[PDB]
Amino acid sequence: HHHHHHMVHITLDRNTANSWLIISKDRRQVRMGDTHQNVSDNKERFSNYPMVLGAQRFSSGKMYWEVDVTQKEAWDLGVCRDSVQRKGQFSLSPENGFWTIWLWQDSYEAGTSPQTTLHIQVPPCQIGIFVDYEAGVVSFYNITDHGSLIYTFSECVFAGPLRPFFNVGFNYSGGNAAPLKLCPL
Ligand SMILES: CNC(=O)c1ccc(S(N)(=O)=O)cc1
Repeated sequence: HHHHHHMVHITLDRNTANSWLIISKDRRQVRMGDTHQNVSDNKERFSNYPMVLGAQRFSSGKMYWEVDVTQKEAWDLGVCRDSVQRKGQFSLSPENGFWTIWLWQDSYEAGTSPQTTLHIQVPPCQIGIFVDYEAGVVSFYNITDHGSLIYTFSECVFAGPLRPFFNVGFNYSGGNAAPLKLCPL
């Protein structure tokens, strides 16, 4: 892919974070804390899952960013509507306003309804995410494997402004404490 030149500087929005997340000073890294993090509750925070949004909102154009997932066992990445549900249980699907992939139990899957099996030969340490708003496309690239395509959502019905979306995952196993990091341009 030649999407690198639509690179955007993404930062995390503290106010949307689950109350157990720890966002770095530079707002470029997030990890699961071992407790509640001593913040007030608000209507933006994801309550049920270790999720956070980017601060940036996109309503046009082409955008590209990269995320480091080194040594994590579980995570979700992609984009979502600004108006997605924050409280209670929900599935990651385009019907609910999410365009995402994930790692879970040693398999990679795209967040379609129902979920789609991904075929990745080289486990990624960094993921590239490309959004073309006008085309209705969200694509995922394996930066560890020379940028190889992972998955393309096409004919997307965004139906609103988009935000970068992150889930660091739970750490029941003790093997999933590592952060998500936004990689430098
Ligand atoms: C409301 N959150 C929880 O009940 C919760 C919070 C943290 C964990 S972990 N991943 O073991 O650190 C599990 C569950």
